[PDB]
Amino acid sequence: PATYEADYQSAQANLASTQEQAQRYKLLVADQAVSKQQYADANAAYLQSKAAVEQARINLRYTKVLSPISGR
Amino acid sequence: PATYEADYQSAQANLASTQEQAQRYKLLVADQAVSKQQYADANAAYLQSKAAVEQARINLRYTKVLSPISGR
Repeated sequence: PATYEADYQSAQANLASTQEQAQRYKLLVADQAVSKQQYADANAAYLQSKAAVEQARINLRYTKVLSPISGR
Repeated sequence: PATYEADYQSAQANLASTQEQAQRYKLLVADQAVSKQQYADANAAYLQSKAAVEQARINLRYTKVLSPISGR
């Protein structure tokens, strides 16, 4: 898992970033401080990130092959 | 007064502009959405304009030489 682990954290880094970006453009909407059409692209990236992380997470997990049943 | 009148209106135009700029940046520095150094500059210009306008107004007014006393 050297890599899957790398990607998974490389991702989370990203999400943590875009997620802040979004949340900020949000509160800053009710001030024109952030247009409605921008808090769109920002929330766009945020959703993509959130998706990448879930995929990375999924792959990393498959890295540890588990046994489906109890037996021999 | 062709010119004094021109300058005065040339000024007022300016003030109306910078004034808006200021009033706006104010509510935007109140959201960290704008540098603190910037809003300062904006209110700087606004003040300069307001000053310019007053001087223009004064000069225009002197364009009409009135009589100080009643007499002959």
